[PDB]
Amino acid sequence: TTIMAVQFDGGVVLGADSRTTTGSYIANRVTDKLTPIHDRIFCCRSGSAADTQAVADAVTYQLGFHSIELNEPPLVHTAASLFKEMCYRYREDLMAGIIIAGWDPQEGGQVYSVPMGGMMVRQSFAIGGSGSSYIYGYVDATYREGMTKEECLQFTANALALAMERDGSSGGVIRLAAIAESGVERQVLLGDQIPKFAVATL
Amino acid sequence: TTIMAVQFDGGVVLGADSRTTTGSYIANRVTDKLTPIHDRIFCCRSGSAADTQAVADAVTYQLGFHSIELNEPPLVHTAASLFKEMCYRYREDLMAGIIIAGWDPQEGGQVYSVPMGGMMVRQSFAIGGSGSSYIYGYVDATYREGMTKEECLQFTANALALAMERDGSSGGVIRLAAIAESGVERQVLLGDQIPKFAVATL
Amino acid sequence: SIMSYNGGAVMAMKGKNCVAIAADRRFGIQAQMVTTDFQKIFPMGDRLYIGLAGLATDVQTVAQRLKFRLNLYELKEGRQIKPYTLMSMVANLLYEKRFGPYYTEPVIAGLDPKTFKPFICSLDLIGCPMVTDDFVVSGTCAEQMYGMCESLWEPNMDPDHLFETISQAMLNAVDRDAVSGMGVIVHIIEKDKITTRTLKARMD
Amino acid sequence: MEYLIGIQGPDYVLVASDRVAASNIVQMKDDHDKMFKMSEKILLLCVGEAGDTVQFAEYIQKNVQLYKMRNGYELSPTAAANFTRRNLADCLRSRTPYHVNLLLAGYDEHEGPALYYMDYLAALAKAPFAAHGYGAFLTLSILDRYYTPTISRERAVELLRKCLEELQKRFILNLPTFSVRIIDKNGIHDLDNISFP
Amino acid sequence: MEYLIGIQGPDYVLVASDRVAASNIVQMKDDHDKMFKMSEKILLLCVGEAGDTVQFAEYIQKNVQLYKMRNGYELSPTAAANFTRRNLADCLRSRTPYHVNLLLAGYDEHEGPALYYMDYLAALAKAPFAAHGYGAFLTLSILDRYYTPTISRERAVELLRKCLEELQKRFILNLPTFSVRIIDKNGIHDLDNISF
Amino acid sequence: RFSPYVFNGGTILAIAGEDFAIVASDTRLSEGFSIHTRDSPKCYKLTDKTVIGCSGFHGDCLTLTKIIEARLKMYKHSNNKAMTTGAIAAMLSTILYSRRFFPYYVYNIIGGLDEEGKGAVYSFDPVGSYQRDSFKAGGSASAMLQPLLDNQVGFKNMQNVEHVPLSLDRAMRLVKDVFISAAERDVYTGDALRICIVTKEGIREETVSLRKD
Amino acid sequence: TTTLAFKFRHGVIVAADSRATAGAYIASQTVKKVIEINPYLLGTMAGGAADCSFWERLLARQCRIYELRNKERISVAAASKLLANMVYQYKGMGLSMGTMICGWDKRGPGLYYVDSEGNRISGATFSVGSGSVYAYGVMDRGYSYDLEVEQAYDLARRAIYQATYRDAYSGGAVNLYHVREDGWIRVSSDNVADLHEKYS
Amino acid sequence: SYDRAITVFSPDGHLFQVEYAQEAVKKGSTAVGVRGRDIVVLGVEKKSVAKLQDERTVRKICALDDNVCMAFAGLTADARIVINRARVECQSHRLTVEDPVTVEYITRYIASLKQRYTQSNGR
Amino acid sequence: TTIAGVVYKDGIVLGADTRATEGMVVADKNCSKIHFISPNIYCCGAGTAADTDMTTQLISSNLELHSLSTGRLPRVVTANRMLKQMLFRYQGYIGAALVLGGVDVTGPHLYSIYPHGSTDKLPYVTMGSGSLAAMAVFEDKFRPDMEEEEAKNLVSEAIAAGIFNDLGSGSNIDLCVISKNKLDFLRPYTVPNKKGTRLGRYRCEKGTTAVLTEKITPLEIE
Amino acid sequence: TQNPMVTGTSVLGVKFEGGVVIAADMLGSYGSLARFRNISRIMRVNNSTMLGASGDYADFQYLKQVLGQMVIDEELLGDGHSYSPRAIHSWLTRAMYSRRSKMNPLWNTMVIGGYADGESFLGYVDMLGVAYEAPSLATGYGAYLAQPLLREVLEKQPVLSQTEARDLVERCMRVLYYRDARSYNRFQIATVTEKGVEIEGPLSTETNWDIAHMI
Repeated sequence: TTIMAVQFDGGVVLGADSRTTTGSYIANRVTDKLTPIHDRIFCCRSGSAADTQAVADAVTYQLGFHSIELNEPPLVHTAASLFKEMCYRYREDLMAGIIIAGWDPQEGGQVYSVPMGGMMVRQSFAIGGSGSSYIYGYVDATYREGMTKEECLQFTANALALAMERDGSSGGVIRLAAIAESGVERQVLLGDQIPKFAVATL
Repeated sequence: TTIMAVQFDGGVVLGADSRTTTGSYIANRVTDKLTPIHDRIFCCRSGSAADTQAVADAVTYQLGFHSIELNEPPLVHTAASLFKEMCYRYREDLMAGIIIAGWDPQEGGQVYSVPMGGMMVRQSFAIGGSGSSYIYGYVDATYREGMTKEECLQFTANALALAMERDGSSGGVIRLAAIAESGVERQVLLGDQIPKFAVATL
Repeated sequence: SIMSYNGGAVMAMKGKNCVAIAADRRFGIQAQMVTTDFQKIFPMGDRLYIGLAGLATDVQTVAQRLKFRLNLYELKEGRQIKPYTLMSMVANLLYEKRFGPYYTEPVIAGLDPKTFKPFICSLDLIGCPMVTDDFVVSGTCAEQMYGMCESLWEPNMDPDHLFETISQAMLNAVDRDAVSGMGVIVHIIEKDKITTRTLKARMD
Repeated sequence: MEYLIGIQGPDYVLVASDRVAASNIVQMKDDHDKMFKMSEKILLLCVGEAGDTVQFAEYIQKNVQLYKMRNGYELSPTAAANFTRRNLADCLRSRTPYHVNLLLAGYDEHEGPALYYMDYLAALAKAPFAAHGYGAFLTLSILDRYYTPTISRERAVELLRKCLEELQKRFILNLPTFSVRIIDKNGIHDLDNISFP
Repeated sequence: MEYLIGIQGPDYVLVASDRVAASNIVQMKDDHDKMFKMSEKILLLCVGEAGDTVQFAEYIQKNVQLYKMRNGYELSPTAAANFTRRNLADCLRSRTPYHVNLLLAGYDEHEGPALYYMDYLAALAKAPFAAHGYGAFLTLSILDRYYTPTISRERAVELLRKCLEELQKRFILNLPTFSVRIIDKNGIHDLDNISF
Repeated sequence: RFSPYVFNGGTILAIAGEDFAIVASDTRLSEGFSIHTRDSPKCYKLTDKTVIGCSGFHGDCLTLTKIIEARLKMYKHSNNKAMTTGAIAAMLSTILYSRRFFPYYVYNIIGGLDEEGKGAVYSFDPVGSYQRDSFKAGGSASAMLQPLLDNQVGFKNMQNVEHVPLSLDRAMRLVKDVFISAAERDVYTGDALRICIVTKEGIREETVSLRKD
Repeated sequence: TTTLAFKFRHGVIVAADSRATAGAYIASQTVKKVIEINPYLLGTMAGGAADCSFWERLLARQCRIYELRNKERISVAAASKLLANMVYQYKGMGLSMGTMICGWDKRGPGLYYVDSEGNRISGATFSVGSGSVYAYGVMDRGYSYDLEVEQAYDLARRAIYQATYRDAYSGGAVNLYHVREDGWIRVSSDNVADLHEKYS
Repeated sequence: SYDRAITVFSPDGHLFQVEYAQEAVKKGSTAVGVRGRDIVVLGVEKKSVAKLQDERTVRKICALDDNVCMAFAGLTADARIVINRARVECQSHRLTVEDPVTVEYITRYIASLKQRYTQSNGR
Repeated sequence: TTIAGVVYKDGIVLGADTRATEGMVVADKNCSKIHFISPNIYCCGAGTAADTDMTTQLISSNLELHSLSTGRLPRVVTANRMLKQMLFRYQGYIGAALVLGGVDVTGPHLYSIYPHGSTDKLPYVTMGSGSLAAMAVFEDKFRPDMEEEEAKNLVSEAIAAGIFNDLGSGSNIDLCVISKNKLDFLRPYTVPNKKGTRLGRYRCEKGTTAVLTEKITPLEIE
Repeated sequence: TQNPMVTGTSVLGVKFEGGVVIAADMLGSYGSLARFRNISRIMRVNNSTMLGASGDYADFQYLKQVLGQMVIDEELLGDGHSYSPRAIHSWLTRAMYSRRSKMNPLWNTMVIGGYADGESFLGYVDMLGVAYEAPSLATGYGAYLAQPLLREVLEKQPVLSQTEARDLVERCMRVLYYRDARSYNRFQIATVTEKGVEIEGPLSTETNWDIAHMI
């Protein structure tokens, strides 16, 4: 899997592939790894599907209860902290890599990265999963400060396409989401819509 | 290690990092991985240094004897085939990833990739070593047909720099060689000469 | 396997208004027979029987625990257990130990308390119930006795024909395995009577 | 490594065991008693891993004697066999399995003589004759050869002597002396030790 | 494990061995003889892994008798001991090691009685008395207690009987009968088996 | 990591008669839980009077069949006579024991008319122990097949039944029925059944369908 | 398997079951474990049947070559040693073999027990097999050197029978062979079922 | 190795090297053997008594084994070689067969050795 | 085992084989691998058979309680969540691969549940040893908004492909159609293979088998 | 190759009237990395034969050079005899079995397809040396995925046209691209026929992905 988030001014763009695998068999080619933890907080899920689904539902439950009792929209840092506490306390028994991204009025668009082992880092762009390895260079070169929302969407699409073509575990369609004060705009890129890059073609 | 080579019209550009690691300690920070096998034929060496050096000297011995007997400049296909025969016959014993490149009168610039296990495939560009993983995306995105020698040198430098930044096993200086009908043009990028890309700010 | 340690064979068959349940008699530790009188078929009712093959210790233990549960059931509810209900009880008992399983492969054979419709089933190590209309088998020699049943069995058999079929099948099957044999006992259950016969078999 | 043998008869059960307790190679004891009287007319013979034998035997002995004191009548041999089998089987699943191989011999006024056999896995079997240990492999054929359900007790001690002198002839370990005793309606009777010098 | 014992004396060496052979839990043979007559005035007592004992012993036997045939005189006990030690040590690191524990006894006109000891690793040691097998542990201390370098041969036989009685009492395995042979200047002299 | 063996399945059976022999087998080849092909006969005509059936690792089966064919040609060239069934069996035992320390994982049955004209069936362990028998079943469903063969052909555990001599038609029906049952309750067996009848006239092939899984 | 052999005044008896098993499955109940090496000495099988058959057949051809060259039949001791030396080459390579080489020679009746481990031993009574432990006791009780030929037949037959009764992996029919100075004779082949009828 | 046919057939079908070796035997010191019912005797002619020779070293009657003996004529060194080879064969035969060697057997071994040299290459 | 499911225009169709294999011998035929959870929710099971049976029964009982209390038909998401949470708690040690299918107020829902607690909502799913062949059939011929007969034909074709190609599967085919209006549980919908006729009768006549002893105990019918 | 390094995924083949067709994706994968994405895993051994490979690509290249030299030697002899598809399949079976027997297996799983003497050959070889002929063949995960479709179609209709076979293999390749992780979009189709072996260039699967708007 490849999961990728990037922070633009006033929001975030999240992106992920649709492929989940058991060995070399693609059990689901249309999986949705971008889940709503809250109305404006999402998590990109990478690692064991069962572990990630369980932890995502638990954090959704806790953050909803916290949000209602505080009578305030929850904070992305709060969601990331809950994810960290769970993943760290169960680091031995858990195999999950999460990118927590969302928008809150206090701190704007935020992206947080929870790798395996239970640590929290805030990052301007974060990539995770098996396929992020192949696109570290592309994101390092391509990333520029102060990208627009559409520019970040194209950037995420291109990176995920590269990782998808170069990684067997990654594949399918690209699922993209843009979270901001206005709301979540979710889109799926399929077939020709997915960015394509030339082959050597001797 | 990160090695790469790219073919341009009338020649090749070769590139490599300059770090050899034993465990997590850099035994040589200025090693030369672009060994010469003939006046116009070079090998980029990745994997075990002992194995790569041994097969390189064996192959330049055989290729030199072959060239003096035939009284014509050797073919890069011949060099790649010799490397391939050695690596395949001793695939279990030696682990070595080699990118063989050079110039011939008849075929011009050629690049061949001899990964571990001794398959041989010609390639418009090749990357190898531990760091090649992290720059597959960059080379897939940025490669273009008809690149000049200077453009290929810049591409090689940028890719090797990204890989050196993101990979522990690759670091140091970038060693760059351009092989053409005229001859070898070895150059080294030290310090600020190495291309740099901004780290994420936060 | 641990199941092969003691060795056993149990069979049940369905005729017309009758059932037959048959099992070997050997008790031996990996190769050395100790006794030719082991009880592997136990009565769980007037015309309901259970047959256990596997480890001798777990055979006796699950038989005793099931009789505990069944006696409390019969006293509390004032009726005889239906065969399907005994199947479900045995499955619950075995699945209770899904980890660290009782090493047995039970077989239930009996007639319905009122309809007298015949019922045969088998359960796995961890209580997977399988109900069949022709035959069920368990033990080390499942392969041999499966083939022999698949050939010999015919639907709507008479009691005498059922006895002949089950006897031939058990004898010929236990002849071709090392760890089971030393005689075989056949119980025939009909609505009006129980007939138990011990066959003549090779003592090898 | 330890030998138990039991022969049932019309009105008796004969039991014998080797008298050796041993370290690695040294035979620390020449007169070890592996027979425990649970009650007046029942004996428990036990062999197995060291410690487990004496612990389990003593536990069953004290439970049976508690039954005697509480209820005023002795347990039946069959009931004692089922009880010790239950205790052994429960421990098998647990982290403290008693690795013990037992032979229970008894006489009941109603049900007559009985010999019971159980292995470390806690299977139980009534038998006419039985044996435990590596020597059992040698000596069972003697019993299977010369045994009769109507064997008299003099014939039984003779048969046992044949079985044991076969161990003397062929078994690798040295089991020089054996203890012998009979249970009957009168009760447990000690017999002269069958000693092969 | 089979038992070998040797007791050297002023003008003799006494050697004894258990007579059993065993497969798993059963003694297949009660009269198995573990003494090999390598020449008129030497014996080689051999215990160890099955097959290796007889094969190695017969090799040493043929070589010693060939030496006698070709030269016209017999090897001395010391030379025979060093020869078998050489052959055993040579095969220790080879593909076919002989797991064999030896006790070699002999007499020489010049050098008198000699008893030699070899381990499966092929370390050679002359000894006044020695034993092999698990029973050696039990019986050596009795030899240490009651041995004297000037022991007479009758007293030596009595000491041997003491050691074997200790084996009967304590050693778990059954070694009912023991061969006894004595080597002196006259030659190898067979003696009645000590038995229980 | 690399395992030189895989169990490709298959069942082989053979029956012998006073003037005939039968060799029969399934035609399913399957690795793991997947069928490779539904028409792979396990039975091969070594000569006019003999058939061999092989089951187990199919690579070993092919190699051993080729070896026996070559050795039969060699014997004919050297001795100017075709090999008898017993000679074939002894040679096969020798061949199998040749690789004692890296065994062929194949179960072989030799079925043919003997020199006297009687039917003869020889059954082989993988390591080359061979035994003449009136009937034998080998392969995955051997345990299923052999009890009914012992009862019907051998009249074992039956009293007050006359021991009729076996006939070609009765043996044929028994073969078809036992293979139907083994197809019913063995996963490896069932694609089809090839029956090869060896008699004085020669080999004759009969193919009957069996249950596709 | 259970095999049995002993020497008495009128020669050597050899007895064996007929069961061959693969795990629990009884592959054959009619194997001829006693191998007729040659007209004058014969062997038994225990352990690996293929190993025993192959190596004893090789011994047979070597014995015949020795007979042709030396114009005298090989002694039982010499043949046992040939077998032992043959198997010792392959020591540690997985050979499982148990054999009792039985015959006459200038010495007298001769019985030798050869093993894959390497032991070769002469004895009045031997039994090798899974049921040998059970067979040994009844054989030891019955055996005497002064024994009638019929008495020895009875002892061997009942010994193999009781061993089959106790041991799981031994069964079938009790083949019996009697070695006499002229050569071996196949005295009987009784099924253990009819023997169960007889003895009980 | 020196692979050459020292011995070959001649016209009239005679092996000249073998005949010449028999001539060499004829030159050697006499030996005589007489079989007897409870005894067998061997005698040999001292070629000359140097008066300084040690009698022990020059003996031509040698024991191949305890049960068998030999005497020879011809080249003494060749005699010594065959004697040693026969002795080792005696011991190996005893090892393999657990019985003493018979005279026919050891004679056949020596004969086979000599015949091999008459037909082998370079000997 | 092959179990498979598809969502058609107005409901779900579920399908499974009817073979139970212990090792490589067919322990049972006509086994039922389509289970009852609720009137509107049925579930196929694969993996460890006892685990499938017991977990389906437990969730059936819990949903019976839930539906009784709430007074409205149970939702499919509730079944999915109960199943996945139990399976996740047990960490795959209970071995069950489940195809969960039911219709509820929201609509038709098909869920695929793995042993470790993963779940996936899909239009079509397959599980068991024959999942790959069944998925090949589905990937080839599935189309959206199929009719009920078309969906039944597709599921039958997929389970048949699993039957013939895969060894572990093979017996009659079962189908189950859940719609908003009705349920049709179809024990054998198709019988692709049948046992052949036994040419020779081996029926043993009376007296063929010897008996050492006999005891007839009369039962007091009353 | 005790350990495969660069591997190729499923090869498929189906016999049709007047020839055979085989297809394979142009990919070599190094431990879930699509490292080499333009490689040909189909060989043209002679006019009447094709060979396609899965598994270690290095071993496939070795067998390419060996078998190419063999056919070249036959052409040098020029005696009017040429190797048949059955003959090449037999030789390959021998080679793979021998290398397995020496425990240095060639890791490949092969499909040999040819048309000679008015007859179509389609044969399989595995690294262990298992070999067989069938109307349709598939390797790797193709055995699990594509072979059901091929078997259903062939069982319904034993004999197929070239157009039907090409549509069928393309359909199966789309299924493989959907459900196989180690697969790649680009593939080549090779058909042996009376004319000869013709290998087409890279071809595309033409996927749907309409399921995404569900869920």
